[PDB]
Amino acid sequence: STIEEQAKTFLDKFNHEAEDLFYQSSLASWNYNTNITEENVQNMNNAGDKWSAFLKEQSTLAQMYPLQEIQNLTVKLQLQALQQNGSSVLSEDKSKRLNTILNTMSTIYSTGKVCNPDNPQECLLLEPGLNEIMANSLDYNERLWAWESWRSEVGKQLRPLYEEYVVLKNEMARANHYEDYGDYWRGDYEVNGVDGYDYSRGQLIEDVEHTFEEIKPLYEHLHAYVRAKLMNAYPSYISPIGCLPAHLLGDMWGRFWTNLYSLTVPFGQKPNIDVTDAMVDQAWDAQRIFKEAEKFFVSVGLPNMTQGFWENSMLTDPGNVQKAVCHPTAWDLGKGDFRILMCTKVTMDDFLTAHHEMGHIQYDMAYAAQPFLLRNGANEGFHEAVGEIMSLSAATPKHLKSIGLLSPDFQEDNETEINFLLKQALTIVGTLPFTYMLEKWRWMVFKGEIPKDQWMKKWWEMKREIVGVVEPVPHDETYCDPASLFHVSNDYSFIRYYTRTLYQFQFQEALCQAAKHEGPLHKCDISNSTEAGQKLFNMLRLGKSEPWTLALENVVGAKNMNVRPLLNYFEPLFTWLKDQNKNSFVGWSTDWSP
Amino acid sequence: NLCPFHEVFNATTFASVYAWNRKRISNCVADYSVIYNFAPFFAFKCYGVSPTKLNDLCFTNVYADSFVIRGNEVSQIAPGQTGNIADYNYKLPDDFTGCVIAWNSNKLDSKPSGNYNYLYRLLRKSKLKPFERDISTEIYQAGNKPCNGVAGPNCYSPLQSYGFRPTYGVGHQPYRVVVLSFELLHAPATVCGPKK
Ligand SMILES: *[C@@H]1O[C@H](CO)[C@@H](O)[C@H](O)[C@H]1NC(C)=O
Ligand SMILES: *[C@@H]1O[C@H](CO)[C@@H](O)[C@H](O)[C@H]1NC(C)=O
Ligand SMILES: *[C@@H]1O[C@H](CO)[C@@H](O)[C@H](O)[C@H]1NC(C)=O
Ligand SMILES: *[C@@H]1O[C@H](CO)[C@@H](O)[C@H](O)[C@H]1NC(C)=O
Repeated sequence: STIEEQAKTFLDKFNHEAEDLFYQSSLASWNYNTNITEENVQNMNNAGDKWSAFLKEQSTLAQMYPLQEIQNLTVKLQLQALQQNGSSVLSEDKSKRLNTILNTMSTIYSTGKVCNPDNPQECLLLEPGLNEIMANSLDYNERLWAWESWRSEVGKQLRPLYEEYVVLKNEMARANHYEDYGDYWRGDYEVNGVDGYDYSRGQLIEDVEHTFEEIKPLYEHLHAYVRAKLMNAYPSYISPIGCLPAHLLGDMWGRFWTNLYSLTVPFGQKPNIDVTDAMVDQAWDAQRIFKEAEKFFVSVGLPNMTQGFWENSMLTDPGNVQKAVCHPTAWDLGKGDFRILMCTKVTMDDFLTAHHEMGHIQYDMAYAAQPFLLRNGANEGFHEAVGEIMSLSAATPKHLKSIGLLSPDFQEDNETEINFLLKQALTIVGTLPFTYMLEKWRWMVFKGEIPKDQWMKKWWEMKREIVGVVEPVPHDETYCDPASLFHVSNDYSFIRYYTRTLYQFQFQEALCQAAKHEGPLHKCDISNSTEAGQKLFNMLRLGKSEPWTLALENVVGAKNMNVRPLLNYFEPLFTWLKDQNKNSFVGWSTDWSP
Repeated sequence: NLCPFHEVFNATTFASVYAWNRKRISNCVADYSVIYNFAPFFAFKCYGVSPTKLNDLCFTNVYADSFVIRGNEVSQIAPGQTGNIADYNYKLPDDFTGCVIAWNSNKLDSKPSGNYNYLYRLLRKSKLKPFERDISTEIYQAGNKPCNGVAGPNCYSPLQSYGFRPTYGVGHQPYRVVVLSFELLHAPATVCGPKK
């Protein structure tokens, strides 16, 4: 009985009560999310405590089979996933302190309410109020007030906890045989053992920087166009030669530029594409939406879904009788149970999100044959990229005309193409510099080579050079501006949104080439292409067994992120921008002084 | 004389796959039409015997093994398969003149709290042999150190449970399987089909 054989029999008695306990916990979470009561909260607490205790016990009984004495690769990956100490390396007091820090930060961010104007009677909260008044605001003074009000109260509470949180996380990562918490996070895009298909945790930084260097000129042109469009609407607020203000990007943190479309749309006289009217006058419901999504998937070639999916998934809100969060997510409860939880309205955006979550479900069903610890995407961007492939494909005018929402009388022109491409670039390209900036700042902070007394100083000097966003007012060191973000405050990796953007366009170009499609990449339809479906499924059914480097090559032919699929996707928009904004300055000045 | 072809198919409970129930049937009229009463039959493979010519032959003995497995483990109930059921729980010979019948039982079996009464063996020292039954629950020692009885690390009990919740998929739902294995020993046949 070799150590590898012992490892194979442990990870076969794990993969069996893990799956059972994970199904129990997932069912508890699902029934809570569909029915918010106190019994459901207690059931989640019990199931999660049992699952966590089982995971901890299984990890301590796995620390036995040494990795250097194992020659297999699947067993090696399973034991690597199971042997992660996590937060157990810290002392008891330090671990409880870190847990309290995380809980307090999450509660402060979720319950954060700014009441600066007038008396504290009038205060708004995140989803309807603050998001509504930041999304659609035409007042520079009001936008400045809201932005500086959140950045002041929330950041001043976050920073004293944030510094000690960073110290604790760095200590835990160092005890985990890593270099820092940034290295611990980057250790997900790591392949060690496979010849020809391998990766390093610094190679991720190098590749991300190189890809950003490649994408930069398109971002500069888009930024110049956005600045030119914003100056006309906002006189004397944006200098013709300077950078772009922080509070003017629709979102509170300027993550997405999608909401900056009313002041940016070039062809206002030309109406945008929208199928809501025909979709609502054709008597379409959530059942028909998901049936048409599954029709698209089976036309592509992927298998149809289980009968229990329809009878168990919650697709419509059951009135106000019971309370249920309707955030769209795809549930993989375990033993053959796939469910979709979303409040489906009859809208184009809800149709697209249904396609996105249905692609997530298809990915989940693809690798259901893999062992429990290998039932995930190859890296943490593969799932979102796979879903976004179908989300992009289902929104094409050709697919809409074939489906029936778009009348044949509508024609396709370069004007509508440019409109759609500009909206897509505002959604997608506009967030890549911000994501790279945020993750670079977090990596540098966790590295510790930079000092601590100029965190905000370096944050704002990196915002200007990388994103082109200038601080509207000076900020001292008492602020903790990056901690105002959901992922930064709640300890979430953010490079996944940069990686998924490249991966999705890689996949789209590969599948459009495999579908024998001729023409622009943005007018592509993977539907009715069994070859494209099979090519996608080849990578889709691998799960986490094969390295992401090989999984990428199995569908694309490359071995790392490539900007070129993005650039050929956005080439018509790039040419239009270059031809249009030639009379205006491109880029942001480095000599700006407020 | 009508022997329990109905009773083996229509039973309140079915034995686990690791310890299956085998019923020896003899001194009978065939009356195979009783089997076809159940409509939802998920599989009616008939290795070695035509599925319409059963009511013409005579066999010395007929064995009706019955057990409960998953939906995705029904494919392993066949001559020459491999997995965890076909080599540690229920192996059937390469020739296997007989029929395999399986239908879904997500209503009779299964329970929202978890039907843990149906167990299988996930670990055994050696592969099973055609029509062998291993009931012993000793502790499997997986390496280099005696378990010395009930034990925890590198030890590991052998029988694992299924759980069978009714919200499971189709390949994870309980599937009652009845396997008919006709024996053709060179003895006067006691089971025959009716004929005028
Ligand atoms: C949802 O919760 C309510 C709250 O009492 C209760 O009727 C039951 O637990 C659940 N009902 C349904 C229909 O899910
Ligand atoms: C690792 O073990 C599995 C057991 O199912 C086997 O399929 C696989 O081929 C092994 N790896 C290698 C590289 O042989
Ligand atoms: C799935 O789609 C196929 C189309 O090939 C259809 O025949 C089948 O009935 C569908 N099943 C369900 C459960 O929708
Ligand atoms: C796919 O093919 C079917 C049948 O040929 C057709 O009805 C449908 O409109 C096609 N869809 C697309 C997007 O080409």
